[PDB]
Amino acid sequence: TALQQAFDTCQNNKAAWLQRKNELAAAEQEYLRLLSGEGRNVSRLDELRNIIEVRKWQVNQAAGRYIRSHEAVQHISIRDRLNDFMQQHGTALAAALAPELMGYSELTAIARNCAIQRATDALREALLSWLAKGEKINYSAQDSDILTTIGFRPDVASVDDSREKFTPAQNMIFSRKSAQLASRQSV
Amino acid sequence: ERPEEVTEMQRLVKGEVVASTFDEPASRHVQVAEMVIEKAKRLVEHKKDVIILLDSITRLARAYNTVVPASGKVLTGGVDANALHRPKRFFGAARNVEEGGSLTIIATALIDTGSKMDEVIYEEFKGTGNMELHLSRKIAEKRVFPAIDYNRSGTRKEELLTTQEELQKMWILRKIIHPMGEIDAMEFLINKLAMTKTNDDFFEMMKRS
Amino acid sequence: MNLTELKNTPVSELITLGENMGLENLARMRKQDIIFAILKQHAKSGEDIFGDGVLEILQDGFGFLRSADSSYLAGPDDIYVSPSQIRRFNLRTGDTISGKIRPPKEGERYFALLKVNEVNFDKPENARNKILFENLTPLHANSRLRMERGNGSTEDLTARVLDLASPIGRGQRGLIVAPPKAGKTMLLQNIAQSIAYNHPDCVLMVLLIDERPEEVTEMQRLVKGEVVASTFDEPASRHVQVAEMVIEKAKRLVEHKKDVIILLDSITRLARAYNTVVPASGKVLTGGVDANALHRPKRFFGAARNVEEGGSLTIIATALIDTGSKMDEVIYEEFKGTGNMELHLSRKIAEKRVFPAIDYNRSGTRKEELLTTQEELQKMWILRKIIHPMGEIDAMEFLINKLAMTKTNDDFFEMMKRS
Amino acid sequence: MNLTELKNTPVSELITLGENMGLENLARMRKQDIIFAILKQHAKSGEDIFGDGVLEILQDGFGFLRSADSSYLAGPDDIYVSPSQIRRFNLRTGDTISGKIRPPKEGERYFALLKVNEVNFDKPENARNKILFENLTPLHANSRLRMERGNGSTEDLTARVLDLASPIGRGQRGLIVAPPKAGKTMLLQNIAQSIAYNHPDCVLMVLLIDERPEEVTEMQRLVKGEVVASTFDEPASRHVQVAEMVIEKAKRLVEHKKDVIILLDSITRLARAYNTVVPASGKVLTGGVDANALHRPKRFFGAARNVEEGGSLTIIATALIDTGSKMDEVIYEEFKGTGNMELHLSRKIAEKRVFPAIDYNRSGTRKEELLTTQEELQKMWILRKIIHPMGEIDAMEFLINKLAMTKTNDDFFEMMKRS
Ligand SMILES: Nc1ncnc2c1ncn2[C@@H]1O[C@H](COP(=O)(O)OP(=O)(O)OP(=O)(O)O)[C@@H](O)[C@H]1O
Ligand SMILES: Nc1ncnc2c1ncn2[C@@H]1O[C@H](COP(=O)(O)OP(=O)(O)OP(=O)(O)O)[C@@H](O)[C@H]1O
Ligand SMILES: [Mg+2]
Ligand SMILES: [Mg+2]
Repeated sequence: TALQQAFDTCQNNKAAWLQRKNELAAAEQEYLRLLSGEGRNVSRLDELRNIIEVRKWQVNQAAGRYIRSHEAVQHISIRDRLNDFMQQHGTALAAALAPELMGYSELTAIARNCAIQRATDALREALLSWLAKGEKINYSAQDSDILTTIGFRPDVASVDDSREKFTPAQNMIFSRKSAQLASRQSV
Repeated sequence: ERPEEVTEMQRLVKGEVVASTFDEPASRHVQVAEMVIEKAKRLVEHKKDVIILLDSITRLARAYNTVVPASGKVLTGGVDANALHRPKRFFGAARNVEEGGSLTIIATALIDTGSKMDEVIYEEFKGTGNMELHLSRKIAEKRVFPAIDYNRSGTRKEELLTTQEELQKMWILRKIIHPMGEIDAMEFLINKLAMTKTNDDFFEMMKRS
Repeated sequence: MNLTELKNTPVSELITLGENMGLENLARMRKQDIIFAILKQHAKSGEDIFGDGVLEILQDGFGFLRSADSSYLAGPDDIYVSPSQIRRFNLRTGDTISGKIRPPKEGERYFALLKVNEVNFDKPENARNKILFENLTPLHANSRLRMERGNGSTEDLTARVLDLASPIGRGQRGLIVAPPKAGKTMLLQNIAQSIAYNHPDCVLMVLLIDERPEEVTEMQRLVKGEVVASTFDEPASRHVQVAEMVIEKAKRLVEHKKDVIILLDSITRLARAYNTVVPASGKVLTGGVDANALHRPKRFFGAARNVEEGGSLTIIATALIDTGSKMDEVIYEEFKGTGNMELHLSRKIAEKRVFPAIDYNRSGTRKEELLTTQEELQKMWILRKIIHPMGEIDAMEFLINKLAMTKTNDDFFEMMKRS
Repeated sequence: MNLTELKNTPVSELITLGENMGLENLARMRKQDIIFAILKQHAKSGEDIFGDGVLEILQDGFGFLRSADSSYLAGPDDIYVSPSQIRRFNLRTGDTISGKIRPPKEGERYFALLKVNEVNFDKPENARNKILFENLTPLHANSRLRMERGNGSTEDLTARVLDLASPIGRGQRGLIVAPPKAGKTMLLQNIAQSIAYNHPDCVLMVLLIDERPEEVTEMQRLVKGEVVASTFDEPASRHVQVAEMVIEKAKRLVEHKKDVIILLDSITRLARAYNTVVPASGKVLTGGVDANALHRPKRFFGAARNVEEGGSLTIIATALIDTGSKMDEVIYEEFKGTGNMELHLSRKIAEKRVFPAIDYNRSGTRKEELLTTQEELQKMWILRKIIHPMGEIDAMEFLINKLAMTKTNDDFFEMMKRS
């Protein structure tokens, strides 16, 4: 059920990010409407600036969390696809990769890692062969629908917002401001 | 305060202003201060913002010290420990309410007026206020104004109340204004602000320069 | 029925219960007055009522029972305590008393207690046979109180740098030297959060003197442990009262095999308050201070020790410097050799502003070998050698940016020794 | 029933008393209070009770007998001695006395002294014709007081290095120039163990003047000889009176042809206490120190001397330097020329963390020819030649590592001679 947990975690993270983006858009619309109006509303304008900056910080945080969840679910899908494909054809892969790895158990740790690197470059060339001929490929049959739902890469509207970052002091001051603003909305 | 300053008070401000002159004894000052702070508390209890400009802490502390009976314990300058309880309560009544309304107190204080217990009040009132604004005599002597000591003056927890872009603009401003003396910094600031229109414009022409 | 939950809960539901119960006028009076009103209404209606709190003794057995959530403020909500039960139970000041309470009678306007059912979270007869705190032989800080949150939060860097700079142990005397506007308050509140997270078993206490009411309430809301904060509103007499209450309650609690941690800010203001409140003996030192007027702060700070048989009393305090008053750095100088650990927040990094702003080279603690494991000793020793030569500012940036990608202390140590 | 065995025993005795006759309340009150109560209930039966302690006189012969184990608290457990008893028994301040005690009737609270059976561990009237210490002509340090335990302990190499650096004689006055964080406290404990092991005949009397509770309360469980100290909780009057008590006791003991060794840590804080307790004479030097404020510890420090009639009075005291207070250096330069034995502690060695961190080049004993024999003299002389050229750190660590494989100092001498 780990795959389903990753799936619905990504789903709710995406929903939260979309809600944050909608709130930021509404706040920006209100700010521009107030700026267009002749009314001064100096404190109102200042708190609008505060709310839009904290909303865009929250949007950045939500986009980062969604990207992290996307990476996590992709890693889990890759891992268990390798695992079951592996339980199917471990002997088939070992027959090809053998002449460097019969004595893995009796080899010491450093020799183990040396054989690790030899297999790293062996598989480097093995995948380079596919990527040189390069025909079109699709997802695994068992979990094609899920991988299509999450997709090949996250949306650009999340990575572009996640491009900029903040120092930890900025992170916690914005966290305090967000908590205070949420409390004020609650009251 | 003298009556002419009072008259100047009514005919300039828009909201109502309360002023007790020196003609009446200290008891009138005490009663008016207590009832006006009670009125401010009642108004802020109904979710409205009340801002009180106070002039001055020194005179109010004088009145409270000279109105209360002597308790037998006197500090330096003839002040009583329990006499200073009331003005400190008056100053500390300020707070911010999340339920509704707020109470802001902006009070001025007197320093080096030729007395002794005034500096006692100053030193006792240093840590009780979270915002401070200092004035300097040397800058006022050169007749360049306002003579505020920017370096020593400041505030705390200012990053949680306003947008942060002007935070970094004023932070690099504090970088570029800390080393030199307060006076020449003040002339620099006034000559920079004179040719601008708003604070933001001055901000970006500091940023580009 | 317990009035502690009545005082803990906010006033809105208290008012609603006031109208729903049939109280004529509950609009305009104090919180303690409201509590007294509902308690009197319960007494008149005849419902069974219980009581609890912390007990204090006057000069003539005129015992009182206050509450921690009320900051030990005197009022009608306090419980009267006659000398009869004091002498028949051999109880003293600062005993956590809980039991039955009696409504006040004619000529007396304070609630009394009928029969106590527990004292200091223990049976009264079992708690009768206890040894005094001053009769317990102190021992070294054998147990290490690690400050590592462990979650790698955005604020865990302060806890990690505090752990590397100076470990915290049971029954340890602490000095925190720092000029004003150096982030002391958040350092203590982060310490409180780390203590509550890592060690929920230990009783966490915080003490504040003449702090702004907003700071008082943010301290109350942020930390789950109870806090005693006497504001600047009240005179120094209430500061003395609350400080004695806190220290002596901690003494009683550690007498009951419970290790106690208390946070204080600042010791200089407390010393000044004691100097002002006490009458002068005729001899005055520099800065308007007296030895008889200042030995009691020394007794307060020196009460911290580790009990040889069980429990401990650990005090962490902050000192103010460069405040413009001579007595401040005078009492700072007299406190050079009164605590077994010390930590500095040098101001040069404070205007450098890179946080946390602590003087790692100047900060230190004695008796490391008996406090934590050996390999940790060699690792911090290597850190001290690699951090000693260059200045404090660039050392601070070095330390923080090599604490950025590292997750835990072990990660930092392994990345240090692999390069 | 003597009070020393019931004083030195831990709180366990309390509960036994609770079952010897059934005190109605003994669990919760101070050690002085429990001792007074149990002694009173034992005396009310009419049984004879012993008593003993050190006597001091007030400004009106209002004599107090304190106990050395409790570090001379001014509590009601102390024994009253009237001026008539003082004049009849012919005794002075600092006299260790014993005898029958008199339970107090109404109007008085302090216990009296009925009879006497031993004065200064001697027959009472035999001490009447005792020569005054001040009238005894001083002599140099004749006998050698070696610090060699001979067991080859791991920490014994520190004592061996001290012996190679500067030997202490009998009645020898010593200065330790130890800045903070130099390992002076456990160096003092180590030399105390060496004194107690090599020379059990001479009495060991180590005092701490201004010392934090931790290491002073573990002092009792480490050293064999009795320790006297007063923490920082109490004001300077306690420190002054306990220093007077210890100096009078040492003088009285050495007046009876006995060897007394006094270990002081530290002269700096004791001098500061005298400065803060002494009235101002109008002539103050730099750093806030008075001329009489400097003279007052000199009387205590100048008692180190040797007596030809028998016995000796050795004083080994440490001093604090580089503590951040300039008057500490002032008193250092004031006390520099009064000591005939001196050894320094270096900081840079302490950061190098190789120990003992003593400055061999800047340490020595004045006129060591009479104290030591001529051949060991020559060997030490050779050591000074092999050590003087190079620096302190490398030479001292060379001496340490060439002491590693050897067990005793002499074997180390013949191993250098063949090297
Ligand atoms: N780690 C940090 N993260 C964010 N801000 C920090 C940090 N350390 C210090 N600061 C900033 O430094 C200042 C310290 O504020 P704080 O209220 O803690 O000061 P203080 O030294 O306790 O003094 P005072 O009681 O007068 O407020 C604030 O402006 C705060 O934002
Ligand atoms: N011979 C030694 N062997 C091992 N460690 C030593 C030795 N001498 C000093 N040290 C180290 O130096 C530290 C010095 O601590 P200590 O409390 O003894 O110092 P001190 O000179 O008495 O000064 P203060 O207690 O005032 O800081 C010891 O805790 C120990 O880590
Ligand atoms: Mg603060
Ligand atoms: Mg020491």
